[PDB]
Amino acid sequence: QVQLQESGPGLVKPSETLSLTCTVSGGSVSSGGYFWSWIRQPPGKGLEWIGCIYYSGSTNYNPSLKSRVTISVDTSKDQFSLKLSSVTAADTAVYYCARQLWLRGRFDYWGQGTLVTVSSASTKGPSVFPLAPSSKSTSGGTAALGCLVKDYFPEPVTVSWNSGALTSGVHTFPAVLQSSGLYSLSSVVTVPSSSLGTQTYICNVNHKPSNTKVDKKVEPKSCD
Amino acid sequence: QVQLQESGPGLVKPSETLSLTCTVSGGSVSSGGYFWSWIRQPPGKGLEWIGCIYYSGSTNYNPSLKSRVTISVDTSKDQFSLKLSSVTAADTAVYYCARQLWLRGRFDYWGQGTLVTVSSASTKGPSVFPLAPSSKSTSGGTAALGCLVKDYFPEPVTVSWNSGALTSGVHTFPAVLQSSGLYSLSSVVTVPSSSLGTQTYICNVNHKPSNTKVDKKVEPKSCD
Amino acid sequence: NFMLTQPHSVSESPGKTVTISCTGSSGSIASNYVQWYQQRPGSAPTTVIYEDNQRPSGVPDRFSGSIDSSSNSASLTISGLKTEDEADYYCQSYDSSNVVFGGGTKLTVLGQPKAAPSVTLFPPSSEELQANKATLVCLISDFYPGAVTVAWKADSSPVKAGVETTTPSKQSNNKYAASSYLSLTPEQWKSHRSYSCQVTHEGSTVEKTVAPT
Amino acid sequence: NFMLTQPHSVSESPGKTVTISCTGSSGSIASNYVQWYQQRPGSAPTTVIYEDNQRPSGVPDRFSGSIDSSSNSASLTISGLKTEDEADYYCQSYDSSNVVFGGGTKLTVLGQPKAAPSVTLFPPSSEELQANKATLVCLISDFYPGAVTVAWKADSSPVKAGVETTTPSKQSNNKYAASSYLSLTPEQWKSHRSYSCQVTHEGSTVEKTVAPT
Amino acid sequence: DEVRQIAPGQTGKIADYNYKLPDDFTGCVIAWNSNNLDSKVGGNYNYLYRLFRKSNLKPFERDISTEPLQSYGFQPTNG
Repeated sequence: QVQLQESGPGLVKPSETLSLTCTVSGGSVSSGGYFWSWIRQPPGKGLEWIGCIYYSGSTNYNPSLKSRVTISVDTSKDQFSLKLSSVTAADTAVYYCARQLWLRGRFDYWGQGTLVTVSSASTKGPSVFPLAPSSKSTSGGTAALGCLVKDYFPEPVTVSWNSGALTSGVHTFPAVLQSSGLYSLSSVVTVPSSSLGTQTYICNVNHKPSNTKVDKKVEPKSCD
Repeated sequence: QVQLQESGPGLVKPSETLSLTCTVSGGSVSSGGYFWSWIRQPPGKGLEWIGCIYYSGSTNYNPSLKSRVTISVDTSKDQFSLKLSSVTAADTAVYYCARQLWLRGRFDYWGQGTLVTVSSASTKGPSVFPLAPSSKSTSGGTAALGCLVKDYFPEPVTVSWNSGALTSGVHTFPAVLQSSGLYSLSSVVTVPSSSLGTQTYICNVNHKPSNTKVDKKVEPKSCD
Repeated sequence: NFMLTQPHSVSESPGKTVTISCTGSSGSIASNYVQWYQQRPGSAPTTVIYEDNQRPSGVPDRFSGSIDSSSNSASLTISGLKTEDEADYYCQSYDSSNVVFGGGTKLTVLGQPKAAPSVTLFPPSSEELQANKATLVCLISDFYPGAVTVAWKADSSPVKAGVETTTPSKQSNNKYAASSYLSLTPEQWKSHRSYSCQVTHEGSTVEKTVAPT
Repeated sequence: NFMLTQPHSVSESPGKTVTISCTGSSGSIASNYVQWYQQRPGSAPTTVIYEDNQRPSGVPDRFSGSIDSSSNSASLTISGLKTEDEADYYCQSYDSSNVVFGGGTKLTVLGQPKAAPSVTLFPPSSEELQANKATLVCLISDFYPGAVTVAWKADSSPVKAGVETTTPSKQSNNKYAASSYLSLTPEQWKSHRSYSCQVTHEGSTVEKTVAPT
Repeated sequence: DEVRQIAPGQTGKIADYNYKLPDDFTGCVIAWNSNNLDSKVGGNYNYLYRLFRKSNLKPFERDISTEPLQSYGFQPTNG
């Protein structure tokens, strides 16, 4: 059959230009006489239509989004791209590219939704701090250790333990808004205290927006 | 019975405070246990509810207009006033004050609607020029004469002939945008040419925005 | 997030029966009182019905309303339309301490002869010339249809720069009115020997001319 | 100015019948094709019906749609509900040159065991202190119900400035877990003799303490 | 207001007196707005319609009996 895949960055700054490209595999753009469009959906809100295109220069746009949508089709690369201008804080939505069998009817297939939102200027790399276990950090035969992800922007970050080898007892907590713009979270794993001084535990925090693969080793606290 | 009359300046500048006062004649604000409200209506659009007040401190506002409406009631002067903050160019509407016999019901009496204007945070006086009739300005037994209202800002102007004594044949034309910001219009009256040199025609152009009143006499053209 | 859905334009010949709807979005229409207002253009709105079945003292009996709570709509029925019925209609709600009005329904229809496009011209005044300004005013009045094209003429040369015209507007004598303005410098007004305004209306052309005298 | 009106929340027990409405504002609902998309949370939308009576190949027979042009409403009828129907249904009317999607309708049908609030504490690291920051992290995990109140303490005085906490979240243990963060300056961390985090859960209080060592 | 009346399975004023739609209707109806050409300003009354009929009519049949005919109210300045 045919399938549509989106690409491009998941981030854009306010008052900038958005570049989202949706590619076509298993089919041809020009043949068949069908249509393309872009459909966005904010989290917790209904679907919103942006604009529709033909493989020729025929275009039509939402009057709410009029004079801000620039969509172009290149047949040689077998894809179509949409450009959005003057993006704001209210444009955080999940974008979908879909094939239009009937222009005034329905869409046969929907591509997977990329979380393309706006990203404020507060963008900064994360600051990973180890969480050293101690005698007061354990309750019984098991202890806890982890790493703190503080002062980063934007969502999300992926934290893995021992390159994904340690999954049991690993808890990932959702981020919360700090007092000044940024977020903070942590990821911890419950481990018996017998292997505290004999096993090495390292937290792998990845921040794809700010290209940050900080690896921090977790050790028991040393009194100074 | 009771009646409602509004006052205050029609002109309002962007990003400052509006001041509209509605007075009560033939009744008392406190007695009767009724309600007061302000309802605005844009030209060509539906009625919009702003807020309602009691003669005590009870207030409720539209969520679209929330944190922008400040309405106060003074019983000593037997009136109530509303203050609007951070007004933009989309707030051009005809404001009405109405007595509320029933809060969730209807308004029995509606006051006369005052027209406001907010365009560009600028204010320029009009330039009234006479339109002298001549032999080429008449077609048959009747002639035409008037005055030109040019380079004024902002809307509107009221033009009357002989302090409103002449109404037959008087045509008021809508204003159009000029090449540079300002507007222009004219008002003319059709009269038989027999009374051209025996009667005096004076145009009364009033401009409450730019607080400029101008009376210009209309006379037949003298060749020089 | 409760809004009242009202048809934008409803037209019916006089003497017949028409129904005006008012549909609620989220809250049920029978929950709160629905009130209709009949507002003349350039005039304050007036209550035409209230309590969904009660008519005020003074309005005719034809203004009757009905409520169908199954479809969440408020229906206003008008029987025997007249000339004065041509007005905007808005339905009012209360929701929860937030009065919400309707979209707005106006009576549209209620046969129009043509008229001759009388054209008058005036030269710029001497007072305007003393202010280093000059403006020619061309007027089109008492005409029908309201579709005219204006073309200024400086001697035999047409002018497009500084030309400002007004859209046709209906008059009191059931005709249309229009205007045209030509802003000029004082040197340009005396540069040309004469200025002419040509008005085209239904093929026929009415031409007037002025000269600096 | 054509907008589709859809109820925000619809809930019905499984095995029964339910009607989902979609009312058009200005244009009649029978003028243009109305389509419903069934979208799972965190997944791409999928067409569940089209042409107002036509089912796609693959969906069951229960997804039936009807059009009531008199009331300007599109009705989608579902019979025999079950678990996987918990999705979002948007009524879609592209009309002409513009898809108007509906607001959407979700589904709500209905074992978390009670547990003890295990609490762990860590002091700020030396690397954070070298980077002129200090943060105390309080963690609450393996508990139920997910309604806990955190209260930081500096020896004996409660601390509220810089306190950031996380809402309880679901995990694989069928219990809840939360977090609490206390941002501090390096001098404030060493000013007090000890810092403790107190967690209140179902009346019982579990308190851990840390000291600068 | 009568574009919704062109459908099988309802009774009105035009769909039963001018052109009936049967149950086995595989037609494909198209309508659009061209009010700038067919609506002369001031009231265009060239087209007519039938309002009164003695009884029902078989579908796909034309009724031209003048023994009920009323004018329109078309005007390009409406909504």
